[PDB]
Amino acid sequence: VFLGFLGAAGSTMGAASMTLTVQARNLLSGTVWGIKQLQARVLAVERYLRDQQLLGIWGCSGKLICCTNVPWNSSWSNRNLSEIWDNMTWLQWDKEISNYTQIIYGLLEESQNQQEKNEQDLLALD
Amino acid sequence: VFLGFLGAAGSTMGAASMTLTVQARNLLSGTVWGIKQLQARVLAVERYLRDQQLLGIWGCSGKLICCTNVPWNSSWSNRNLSEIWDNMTWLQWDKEISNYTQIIYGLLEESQNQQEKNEQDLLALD
Amino acid sequence: SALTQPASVSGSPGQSITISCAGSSRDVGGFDLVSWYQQHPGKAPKLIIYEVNKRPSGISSRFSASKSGNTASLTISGLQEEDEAHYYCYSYADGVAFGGGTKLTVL
Amino acid sequence: AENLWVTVYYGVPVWKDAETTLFCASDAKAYETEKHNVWATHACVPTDPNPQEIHLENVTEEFNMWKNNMVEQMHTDIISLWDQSLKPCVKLTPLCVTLQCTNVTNNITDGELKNCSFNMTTELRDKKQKVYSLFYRLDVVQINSNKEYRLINCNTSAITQACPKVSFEPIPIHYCAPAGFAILKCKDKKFNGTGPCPSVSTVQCTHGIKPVVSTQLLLNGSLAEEEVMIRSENITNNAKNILVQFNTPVQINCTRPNNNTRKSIRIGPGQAFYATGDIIGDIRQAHCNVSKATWNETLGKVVKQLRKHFGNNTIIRFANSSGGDLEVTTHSFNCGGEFFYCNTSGLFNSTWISNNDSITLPCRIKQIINMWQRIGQAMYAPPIQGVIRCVSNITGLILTRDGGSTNSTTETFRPGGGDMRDNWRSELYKYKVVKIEPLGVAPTRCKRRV
Amino acid sequence: EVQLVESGAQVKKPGASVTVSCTASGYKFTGYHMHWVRQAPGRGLEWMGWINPFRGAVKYPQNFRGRVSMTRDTSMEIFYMELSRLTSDDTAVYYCAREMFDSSADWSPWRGMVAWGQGTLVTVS
Repeated sequence: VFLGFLGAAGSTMGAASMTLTVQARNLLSGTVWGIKQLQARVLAVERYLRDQQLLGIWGCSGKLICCTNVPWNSSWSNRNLSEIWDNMTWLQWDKEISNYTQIIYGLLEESQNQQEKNEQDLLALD
Repeated sequence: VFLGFLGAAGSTMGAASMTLTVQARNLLSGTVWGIKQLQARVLAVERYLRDQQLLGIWGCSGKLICCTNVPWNSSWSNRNLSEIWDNMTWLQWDKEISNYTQIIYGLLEESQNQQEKNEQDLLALD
Repeated sequence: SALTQPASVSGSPGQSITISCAGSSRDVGGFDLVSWYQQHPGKAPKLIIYEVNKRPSGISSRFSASKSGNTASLTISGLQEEDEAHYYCYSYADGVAFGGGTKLTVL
Repeated sequence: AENLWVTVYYGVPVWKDAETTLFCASDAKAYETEKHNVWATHACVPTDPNPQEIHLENVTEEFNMWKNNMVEQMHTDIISLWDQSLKPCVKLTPLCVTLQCTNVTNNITDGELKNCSFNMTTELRDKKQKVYSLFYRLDVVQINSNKEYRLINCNTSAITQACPKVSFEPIPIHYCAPAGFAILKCKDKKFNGTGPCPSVSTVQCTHGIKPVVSTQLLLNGSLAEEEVMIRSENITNNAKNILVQFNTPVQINCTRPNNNTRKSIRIGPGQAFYATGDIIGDIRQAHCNVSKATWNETLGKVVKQLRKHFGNNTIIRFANSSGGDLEVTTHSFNCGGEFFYCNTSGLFNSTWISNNDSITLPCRIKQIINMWQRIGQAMYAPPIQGVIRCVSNITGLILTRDGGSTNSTTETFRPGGGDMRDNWRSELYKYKVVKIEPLGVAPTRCKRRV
Repeated sequence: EVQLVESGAQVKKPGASVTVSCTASGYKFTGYHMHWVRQAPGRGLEWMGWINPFRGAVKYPQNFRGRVSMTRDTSMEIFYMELSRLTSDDTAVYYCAREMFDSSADWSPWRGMVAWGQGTLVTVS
């Protein structure tokens, strides 16, 4: 099923991790008054670059799917997996991270890849 | 031999695709009148980062030369590997691919990595 | 002028006309840069066709002419009493020469 | 085994044409000429210390000067930078007060200029000032007894005087391109413009081009190679501007032998008008001496490049300009700050068939010009103190033909044309803007993973 | 709208010259080539000449060089034109005419007669 750009904004997260690339197209979409567009395409990379840097440091590097090694410590929004990926959409669950989404990422870039990329040359000295 | 930049234009495809680490070194490096150069470089990285995303929202993740699993359909100037790859020049070979390079990438993110890296997901959640 | 255009042409309302326009190896037969005009008897002249046969935006498409070999010609479809006027031929040649001219009238 | 796949490469030698914004670069030194905006050097990037060149092995590539849309970009760029060297200087619309004139303080031997007194508002709003200046017969006009005059823009336009600080000598500039575009350069020498070139080459930026304000004669430009190449977009339409590129340059050593007095007048506050004072004693005229020998040889350098356009045995004739404005009948070029329109009547005059001295070119002088054909924006050039002189290499010609005349007896050839996007294009012929497409597909026998 | 305003009747005598006008008042002057065209009472027309109003590049057929002098006024926007060595045959009317593809940068042509004036009738003995 292919229902266009942002076509799956509010269906099940399983049916919402489908179109991971159409939303990766219009993040870059390519006197005076010329100022009206020059300050607009400047903020296209700004919505892309923020994630190019984040995913690069991580185990993502590339885009789309990317597993991570962070325990969802149950003090966070502890839920059943069905109560996450089966009964909710992107909106209904990114709501739940918001209470702790400022806490999750003292880890992905700060406790994972700060240390999990310096045992790559204490191990790799063989 | 480090000739220079792009001498292999009327030269064979391999001798062209040989120096894969030469053309990517000097592109960023490191009132009025001060505005025509300003409107040139911010539209010289929105397109560059449009590429930085595409090498990540496919499966390649890395940089340089990636191969594909796509039918190079026979209608696209089919000579042998040795009559295309080991014979022709990007002056004499690019003269034959042009008229139908728009059909090849009506797919490069559609029915593959959009659904492919999601096949990684419906897999890795159960 | 350097293009032999005939004497006369006359008819009844509704008919159509043909007017020849012949030169030598230099004029109409030598170059593809011709045009024809209309002069209603006593005001500003008007262009109807330029370059063999390409109409300008506005002319009613009963008019159409051409250049073939050496004798340029023209054709007006369905003559009205509105078409009763004088007609010429142009052709850039070295500088500019012309066609003699031929008038269209109601019999 | 044989089922060919698609393979992805990067950095390929492929291009298509596309127009977008180029930009400037004029050394790390030209930004130090001061004078408040000499042309446009302001925040432009300094130029690289060593420019190299690459010759494309086997490339056969199309080149042109006509629809090369940089011919429109550069003219539009040179237009609006002219205001930026103007808008913080001195405007002078009150100079449309009437001047009481008379033939100058002379001992005759003639006048072409007058001794014109008039009143004017000075620093203090209440005080009025007596002062007379000297103007050329082009800067003023009588309106309809002795004769009284007005300034010439007054019946049409406003007018602004530039700053005498700003100097006006042609200074080189490199045109630039960023990440995705470049400029081509076909290294043919016997290059008649149209077609693929045998040994195509390329550059990232252009050489040094000077925006020489000139009709007819190109100066401070670029030479030709081998035979003096005759160039044109279209040699049939006598309305088109035809551009010749010389190989052997000619010395112009123009002179204005009149130690000129610069009288600065206070009519501000702060601002100033610059009048013409006394010329010392003897009375002489502005010319432009040209080596007679150099012209006669360079005539054959291009006339024998006309027998290659009609006949291994033929005849060629000349005559002075058919008419029009000074900009199409006279060689106009900047000399000092004031302008020199030089008489092209005495050059186009000879007759060719088959088997140490110097002439001089009379030159009128103008200080108020309506250049760019902008009805509303004329200017005044603050006069140059002292004798003016300008040496330069004569480089090219803007000229036209006649019609059919008598078919193939011969043909008269005169100067004319003028247009300012084709004075520029006399130095834009060997370039064309290209968009670079870097992604390339090939069919190799390898396939990737799932 | 635009227009080509022409002078009224200006009868003149042989061995001399005459001035005929085409005032411009509505379109861009300099970039639009313009021709003078002659029409005799009941006879064939003669193409006279033309001008590049941007600084006035004029041309003639060799027919009338030494006779004709042809020009314009840039800011007052008009075409004057004169033909010397008058003879009684010159009794005619006149019309200014423009070309098709005119612009600012890239030129051509020399054809496509669109514009016509009011017919300035002069008379010669």
